[PDB]
Amino acid sequence: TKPQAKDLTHLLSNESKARQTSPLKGIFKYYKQPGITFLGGGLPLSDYFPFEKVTADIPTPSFSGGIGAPIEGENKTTIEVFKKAADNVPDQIELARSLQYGSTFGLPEFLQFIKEHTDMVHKVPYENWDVIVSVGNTEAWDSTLRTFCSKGDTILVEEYTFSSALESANGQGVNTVPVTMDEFGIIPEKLEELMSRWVGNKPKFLYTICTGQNPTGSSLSAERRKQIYDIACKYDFLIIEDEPYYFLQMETYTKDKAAREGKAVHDHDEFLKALVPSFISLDVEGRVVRLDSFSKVLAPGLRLGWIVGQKDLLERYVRLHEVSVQNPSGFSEALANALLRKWGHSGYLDWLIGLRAEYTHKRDVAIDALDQFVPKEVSSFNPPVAGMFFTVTLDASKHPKYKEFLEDPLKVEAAVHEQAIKQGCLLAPGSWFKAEGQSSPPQKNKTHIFFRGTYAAVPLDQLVVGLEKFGKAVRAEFGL
Amino acid sequence: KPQAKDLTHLLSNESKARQTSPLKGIFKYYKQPGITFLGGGLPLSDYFPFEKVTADIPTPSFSGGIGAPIEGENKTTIEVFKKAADNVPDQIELARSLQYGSTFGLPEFLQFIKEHTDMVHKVPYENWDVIVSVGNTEAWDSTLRTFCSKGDTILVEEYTFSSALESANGQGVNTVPVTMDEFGIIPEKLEELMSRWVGNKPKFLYTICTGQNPTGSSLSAERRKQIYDIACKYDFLIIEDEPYYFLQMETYTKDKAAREGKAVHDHDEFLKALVPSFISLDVEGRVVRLDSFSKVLAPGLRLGWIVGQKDLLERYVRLHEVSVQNPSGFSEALANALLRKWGHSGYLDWLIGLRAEYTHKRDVAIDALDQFVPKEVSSFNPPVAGMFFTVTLDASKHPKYKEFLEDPLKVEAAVHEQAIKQGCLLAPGSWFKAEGQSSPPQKNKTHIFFRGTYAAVPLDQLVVGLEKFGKAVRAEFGL
Ligand SMILES: Cc1ncc(COP(=O)(O)O)c(CN[C@@H](Cc2ccccc2)C(=O)O)c1O
Ligand SMILES: Cc1ncc(COP(=O)(O)O)c(CN[C@@H](Cc2ccccc2)C(=O)O)c1O
Ligand SMILES: [Cl-]
Ligand SMILES: [Cl-]
Ligand SMILES: [Cl-]
Ligand SMILES: [Cl-]
Repeated sequence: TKPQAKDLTHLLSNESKARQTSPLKGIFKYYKQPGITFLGGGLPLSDYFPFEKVTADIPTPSFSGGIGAPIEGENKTTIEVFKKAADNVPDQIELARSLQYGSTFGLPEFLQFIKEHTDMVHKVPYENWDVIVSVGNTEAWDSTLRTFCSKGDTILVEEYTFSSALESANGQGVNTVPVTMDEFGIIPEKLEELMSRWVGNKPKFLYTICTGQNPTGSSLSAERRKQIYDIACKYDFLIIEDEPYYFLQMETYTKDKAAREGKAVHDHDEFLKALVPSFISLDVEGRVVRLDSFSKVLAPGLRLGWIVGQKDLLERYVRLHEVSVQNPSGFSEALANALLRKWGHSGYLDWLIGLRAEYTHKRDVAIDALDQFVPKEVSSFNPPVAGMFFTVTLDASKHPKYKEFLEDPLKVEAAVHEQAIKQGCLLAPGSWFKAEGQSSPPQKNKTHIFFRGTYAAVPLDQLVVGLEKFGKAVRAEFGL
Repeated sequence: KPQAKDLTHLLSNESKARQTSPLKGIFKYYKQPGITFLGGGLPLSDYFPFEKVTADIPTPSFSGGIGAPIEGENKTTIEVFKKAADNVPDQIELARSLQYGSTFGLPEFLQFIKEHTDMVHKVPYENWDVIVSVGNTEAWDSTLRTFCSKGDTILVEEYTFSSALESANGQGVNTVPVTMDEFGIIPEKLEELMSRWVGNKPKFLYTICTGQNPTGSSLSAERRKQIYDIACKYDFLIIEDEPYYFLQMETYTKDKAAREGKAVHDHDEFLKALVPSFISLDVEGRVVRLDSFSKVLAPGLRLGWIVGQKDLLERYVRLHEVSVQNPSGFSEALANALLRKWGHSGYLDWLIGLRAEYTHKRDVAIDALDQFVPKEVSSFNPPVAGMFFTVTLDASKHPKYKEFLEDPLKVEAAVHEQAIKQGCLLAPGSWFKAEGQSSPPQKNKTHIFFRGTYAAVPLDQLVVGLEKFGKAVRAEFGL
């Protein structure tokens, strides 16, 4: 048995602490009892639900054909969720129950699978941890800001990060103070330094996309995670790890093409050992909240994820969920439960190992094309170890119009972006992801630009075409 | 038809400041031939592990009743394949329904639901639209976030839905109660409250106007007209939270033999019988309607929609993009398939079946209140819509009224405890009371009630429960 998490209820917003259960909780205990005719509720009867069953056709472990193989023949199984429990295989969420209102924590069969998944991978190192359902990391992030932040509070964000996360914070009047990165992500020394001289109320938390970081394609090393966790403990702020790309971890990139087949993980044990430690895995104090999603693993349209953290903080999310999103789609949760239990933990691991193999190959093709096509006199690139994104860094100070552009790297970025489009390829300008913010009160007191690309969006031949056109655009702009 | 009023001045400063993604600057290139688009984050439909989803649904015109077993001639299989080429027309193929998409909603679903909205409500200004929600719970949270800043005031029914007040409380939005009688908001007292209003006007009125939770009241056409006039006069919005709209029923009669003759049979009779919505009256575009499938299909869809003027709906979409993102593509693709397989004609058949089922449940409940509750100390308004009935009691006739210091809440508590002892549980009316004051505040009762539902238990158990409730009132009042 592990220690208890620290009491962090002092990091909740005043508004989150004041949230209450329904005044009709005070009759729920009679909802079970026979002898009592319960007329005090509002539940419709499952008798009219016009869904006798739902089915899906899904692929079959171990996905020996690759996870993208046609779903047919031996690679097709039909899962069925009937309305009535008696008509179902074991451990299903029958539609009479999954299509009824229920507990906002989530349906028990789904929570059990996703909790086992979480513990097998992350070995959460305090006793009083839990999982609750979300309708994806988008909602879970909105709900995080509502649970831990009042208007005028500060959070720390990666100095280049996800535009939607900043928009969500902006909408709630929460200041996003940027944390300095290098090509490998957050620099722990500058985060420590920032905190050591912090003026005014401390930030409530750090928001990190620590695996396959959007837009940098960086992943924090186990060593940087340890140091950042120590800073969160020393200055007493939470870490919110928004981790939709956790299972897009890949084999380390090598230029030696011949070495690549040999590098693949060979079984479930090698796979689990290869995964970078999560902040939850490090979280002896219970100050980590993890946002997990099926979006990049199964499909975005599930609108289903979960949140990992200490019981007493997750309870405040459940109160908010009751009067905001209520619960995920019963169809998504019943079908996800059916797929995961049909595959089993073994099959889901096979799926995640297939996902690793496919992304590893996409990344090798992307970075081989960067190495080949992009002029090195004015460019650099960090091969990603995780995620769907790659970046190309350019020394804007080498652009032959840099003086004529008033030494403004963003005018070089705009020129390269326009030239790329003229050459027939589009990447996302890095400056579009820049986070800006000041604490209240504010704290006291660059020639390189980059572009974000994805290797997950298009067929791999069109990827190579694209990046050749991007190399040309950089050669045209820099006169090479 | 005319343009709606410009009501952008009623948006919260926070809502007005919301922006689109900086990555809209490149979406136009996303389709274009000749551009290799690497600027996005869309994972690949090739890997979505769902080749097909199907559902077994009942078959119009639901002649055996909407709860008839879904088997034989009363079983249709709808199928949504991953690939468009594999589907019947007008489906949302899983390659698209399980992909990120417009937060407005998937086009085939929006088209059906907009057709339905106009067919029933005949929206009387040009620039109206519909957007998707994940139910009226979310749409209400989003309404507060779109039209209210902390310390703003909204008007609510004196007795209303606990989750709606909890949502407003979490946002620091004051809920000022509007006086009701057994038929709902009393317009004359709302006009008076507004005529005397000091300080910033309330942003809107929140009304569960059909099958009101918990009163079981439904505003008459006449009251809706009077309330609409007040909303236009003082320039506030009306938010009609209307999950129970299609639980409208035939008017109650004691005369069992009269019931079948006055029941709607036909589509034309059905559309004529429905109470006008506030959107049907909304010549100015100051109404937002929260619509849901929860009480019509099933709560677990987590799918509804919002009706209102385009420029206000665009602000809900900005919010939705960074809050719920979109409904489940399974929910949206399956609802689109069911609704299009039934068609508008089958959907009306379904809503006419729902009307008949609820009409009968209400008839059984009200016949049992009439039979078993002592008339000496009680009254009841038979609902014309919704899932709730109420029993009103004169607490001042309780033999312990003096012993209770003339506190009706002590009579309520005693009747509640006695009901539980006799084996029947209803919800005390006082639990639904709304309290609030504006900033600054506006300048400066013997009846109690209980909420029951006739929609939760089999009708034989309902009559069991109400006879026990009758015994409980008889014991407490000494009759
Ligand atoms: C950092 C980060 N957090 C969350 C998500 C989305 O998670 P979900 O809600 O699906 O569980 C992402 C994914 N980024 C996508 C999302 C998107 C939004 C609108 C249109 C297309 C795609 C992106 O924009 O790159 C994420 O990066
Ligand atoms: C006035 C009102 N508005 C919304 C809803 C729910 O709409 P949805 O989000 O399903 O579209 C209701 C219905 N109320 C239920 C909700 C519930 C909460 C907790 C546990 C069970 C059910 C009720 O309790 O009565 C509504 O009345
Ligand atoms: Cl890295
Ligand atoms: Cl930059
Ligand atoms: Cl009424
Ligand atoms: Cl009362």
